[PDB]
Amino acid sequence: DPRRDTSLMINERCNFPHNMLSEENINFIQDAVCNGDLGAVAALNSGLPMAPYMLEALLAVRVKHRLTKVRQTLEPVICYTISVAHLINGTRILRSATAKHATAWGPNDKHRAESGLRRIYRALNLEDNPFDLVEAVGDLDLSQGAYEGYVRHIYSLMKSLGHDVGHLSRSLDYSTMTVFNYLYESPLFTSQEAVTMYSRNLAGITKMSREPFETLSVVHRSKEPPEILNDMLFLLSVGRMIVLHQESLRALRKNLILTASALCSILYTAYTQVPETKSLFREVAHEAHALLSSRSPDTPNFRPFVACMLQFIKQIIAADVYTCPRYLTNQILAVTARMNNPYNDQNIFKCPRSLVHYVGDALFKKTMTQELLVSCTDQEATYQTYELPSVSELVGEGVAKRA
Amino acid sequence: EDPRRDTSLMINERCNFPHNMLSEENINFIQDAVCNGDLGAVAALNSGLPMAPYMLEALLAVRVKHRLTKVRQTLEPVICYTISVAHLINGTRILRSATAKHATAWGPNDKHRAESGLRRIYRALNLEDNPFDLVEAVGDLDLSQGAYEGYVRHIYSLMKSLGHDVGHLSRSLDYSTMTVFNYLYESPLFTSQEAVTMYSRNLAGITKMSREPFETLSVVHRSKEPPEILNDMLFLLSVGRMIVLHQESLRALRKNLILTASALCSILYTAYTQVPETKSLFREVAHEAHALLSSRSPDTPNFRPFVACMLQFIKQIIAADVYTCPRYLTNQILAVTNNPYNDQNIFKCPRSLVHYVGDALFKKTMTQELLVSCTDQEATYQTYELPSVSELVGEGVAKRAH
Repeated sequence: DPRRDTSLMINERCNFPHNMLSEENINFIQDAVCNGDLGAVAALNSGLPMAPYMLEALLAVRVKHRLTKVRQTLEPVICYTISVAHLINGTRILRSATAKHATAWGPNDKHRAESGLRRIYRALNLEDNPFDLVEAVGDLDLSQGAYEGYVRHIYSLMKSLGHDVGHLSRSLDYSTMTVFNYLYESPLFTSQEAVTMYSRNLAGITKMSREPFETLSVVHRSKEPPEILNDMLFLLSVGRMIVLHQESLRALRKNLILTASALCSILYTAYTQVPETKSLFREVAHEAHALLSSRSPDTPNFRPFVACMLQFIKQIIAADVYTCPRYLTNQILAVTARMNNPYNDQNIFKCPRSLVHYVGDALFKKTMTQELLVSCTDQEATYQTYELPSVSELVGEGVAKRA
Repeated sequence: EDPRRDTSLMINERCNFPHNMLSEENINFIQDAVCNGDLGAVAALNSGLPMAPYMLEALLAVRVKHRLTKVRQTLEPVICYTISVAHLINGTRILRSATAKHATAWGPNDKHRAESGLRRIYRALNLEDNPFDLVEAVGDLDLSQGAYEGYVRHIYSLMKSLGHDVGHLSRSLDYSTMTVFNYLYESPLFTSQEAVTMYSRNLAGITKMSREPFETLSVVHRSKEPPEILNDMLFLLSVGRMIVLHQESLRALRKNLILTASALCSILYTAYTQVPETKSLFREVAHEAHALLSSRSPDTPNFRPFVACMLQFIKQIIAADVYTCPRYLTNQILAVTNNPYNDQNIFKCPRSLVHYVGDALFKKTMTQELLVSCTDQEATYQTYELPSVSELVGEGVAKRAH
């Protein structure tokens, strides 16, 4: 069973979701990425639940040396594309996990837990309603406060029954619980059986197993405290992971929408170097603006922006020029502050073959700015924003040069 | 075995950092932080291997080890800036040495040997030209790109007029080794592999700081014959062109580094806000970025203090055990307006609050261009200032007190 064991699954598409990319674009990305990095792409593509800042920190994907010239534009495009695959797949994970969590226990399984818990409260002379805890375990509308309360409640019952939670947990290795889920934080399960079974549930979440969650009270048909209390710790701790997963994916969606504006901006610099890509760059811009201004209550759909970015970057690759957005922007800035003109350099600028429809007022316009640290005190660093409207003239001048 | 002139990669005890740039603790911090598979590329880029600044930028693909994943998006730009400064310092030294080797490749007697062999060529061709002018020009750096291409073409036509089919000869030669140590050199068509071999050792010796003078065929074989002298002239001319381009590259690199210090300071500000007890170290980083951009002095910019400050700062960021993701953080701050400073993987609360958290927060206004509309002819961006993180950071401080 590859979907619940400790194995790393990778399908035919490098774990890209189906119906997000063309076969060609899937092949393009696989061929462009360093071979040593393909496993990390497949893992991040999988939707492995994680915070958005962990995704960003783990996204250290290199292109092959032969793509060095476009590395500063192609790597951001690919990293965005992976983040989109992560979001699409992770959304399927979240929905599937939510269903598994809500249906792990049917009426008869809730009754078995609640009966066993009645037995516990009685033996301990406790006034608590066993129905309450069994309902909470099924409840995703649960504060971080109540969660840790219920967990602490379960720990006491365990200790009161003579279970050395401490000793038992210090002898167990929980590392397996988070191999496929970076948002999950494991309670102190008190048996290796439990750890092993719940680790298979967590693996199955990420690897899209179709089986329901295994729980010990169901598997053994047992009302006994060891089975039902660990089971409740599992179900509560999955509910908390799910709440955090939902919030991570919302924050990832917002990041991708904002980053869409930033990527369009650095892809503009590359468009100015290869102005025959105008119609391709226009689509990159319209799809970025569509994401940022979308009104749909529907989720944002990043597939058209990604497709546009990749069809653009393939023509940039064909131009055989160095795309260095920061360098180019810094050179434009230096020149403007008045050979310096980067567009006079063949390694930078690829002159279009017909000029009427590509440069001059036919140049797609985006305002270029750069901010600079212009004063510093012991309390503030002042930045000044510089506008570089001069781009069209410099490009004009590099066209002229080639004549 | 002459390592300074063959095709071997020299790497000193400092990963090719120049001396008197970085403390020893900082050199060791960087060697230990970088993925081992990338140390070779760090040493090669540190060496100053002549290249255009855009080539340095495209090649700066340097990964930190996995144990530093949390700070990767701040530490890597810092390491990459530091390598680019090593590259400027060392390449500035290469340029000065290459300039001296080019200006002195031929002494008086060697100039006489070439002018004599050249007068023979001119006599046998019934040409009026002064052999002195061409020999003077191969030792002159004050040549337009125009006069250069013209002297090459003159040599090329002497070669055909002597029966030398320049095309047949040069097409089958291997010029690979000419550029292994110099990405600015643009080879002429040489006439023999013997020429290419010796000229490749000259170019190797430039980047690897051989103290030998250039080898030329006319000098080594004490020959006046046209192959020797005409191939030598092509070489001295073409290395003269590389030096001119190399000086232009270092000027452009110096200016990128000064402007980029302003971007690095903006990246590192996001991390200061996550770890506000770093205020006095961050303030130094910013003061040093400001000095670089605002210095009136004539003497060259000196990046060593900015680097040391960035490195001292990032060490404290590593210690705080938080994820530094400047674009994520800025997007989240832009989005509000969930608070990233409430997340303990993001924000490290200081112990003394009066000196760090509220109005004691060092201020840098965060500014962001945003795409707001587009047409078939444009993508409209407008610029927006972000609220102060003071209230957001403040909010994070409350949440960790109760």
